Amino acid sequence: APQETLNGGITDMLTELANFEKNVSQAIHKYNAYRKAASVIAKYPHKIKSGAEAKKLPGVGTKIAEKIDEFLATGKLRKLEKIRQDDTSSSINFLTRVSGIGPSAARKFVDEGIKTLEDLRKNEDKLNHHQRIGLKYFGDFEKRIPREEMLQMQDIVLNEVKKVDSEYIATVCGSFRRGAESSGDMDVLLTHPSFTSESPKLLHQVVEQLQKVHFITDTLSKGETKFMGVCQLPSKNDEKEYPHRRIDIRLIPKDQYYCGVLYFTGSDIFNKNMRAHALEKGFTINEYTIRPLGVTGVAGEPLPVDSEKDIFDYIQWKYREPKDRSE
DNA sequence: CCGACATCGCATCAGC
DNA sequence: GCTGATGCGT
DNA sequence: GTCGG
Ligand code: NA
Ligand code: NA
Ligand code: NA
Ligand code: NA
Ligand code: NA
Ligand code: NA
Repeated sequence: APQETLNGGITDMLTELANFEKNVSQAIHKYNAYRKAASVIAKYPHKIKSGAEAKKLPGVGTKIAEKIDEFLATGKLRKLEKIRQDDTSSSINFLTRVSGIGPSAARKFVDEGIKTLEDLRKNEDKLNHHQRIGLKYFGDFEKRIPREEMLQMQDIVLNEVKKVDSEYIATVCGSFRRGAESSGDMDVLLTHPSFTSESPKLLHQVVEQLQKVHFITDTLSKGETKFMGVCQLPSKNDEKEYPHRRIDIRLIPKDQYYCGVLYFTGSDIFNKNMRAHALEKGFTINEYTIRPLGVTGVAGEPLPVDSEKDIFDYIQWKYREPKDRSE
């Protein structure tokens, strides 16, 4: 992990441009183009001396190379400086930090004069359920979660799930499963022997129980297979109350469980790489299954998977411990 | 030059 | 009432 | 915005 002081000015620049493309210009692909350029440069173990040097990295093109040259020569970007001072654009960009408020809602709000969290408060009836919760926990949702709190959160989830039905299988994935010292949220993958690709209250009972012991505090969305909400650890005697945290609970069919555990454990860089390796081996891996590719390139039928190991075996790859899946 | 860039559950809008 | 499209986070 | 058919 190269020092950020190496090319941090550049990575921050690209990241900022990324947000404006996504939130203001509504160009998701340019958003990702910038992110990809920011990521490949954040990994470059050398201080970039010119745009041409960066141009050699995959993801960096002529336009970004030109912007780097300007930033290296002036310590800033004219277009960025200008958009930063634009009241409309800066307001739209900012509002998207509220969970539930995307580019469209942000633009809609700003057009009608609603530009700050204060404006949002005075106009609660103009917000949907999700957005109201995002506003209520604006601060908490941007805070990170120390691993110690994740362990405590896991303790509660695993205990309550087993209490509902000892046959449930629950796995907390995400970077937490890879040993991360902090997490941005909690992702729980749930399954049950009675639930398979071929045969609906399993998820509900679990959410209900977590609400019963006051762990889950709010609901953003809830269907038969996916729950997205808010949780909070119990407060310690006469001590500071814990921040509210984002938690997702997915119910997955037994036969697709381990592909799910693999996919949601990542990391993204690892998933991308494992998918790559899978392909050159005649296999395609998504969050649901692993399928063999046949001559023409069409994916056949899902292969039986009884664990993460099975997936690794198919692609003739040694099982990799989650801690070693940073890439 | 120009199409791909991930997919899809859930909440809610658009429209019959 | 419904189906399908869109927004959002994923 | 970048890559690549
Ligand atoms: Na390049
Ligand atoms: Na948002
Ligand atoms: Na956001
Ligand atoms: Na039991
Ligand atoms: Na999906
Ligand atoms: Na329709």
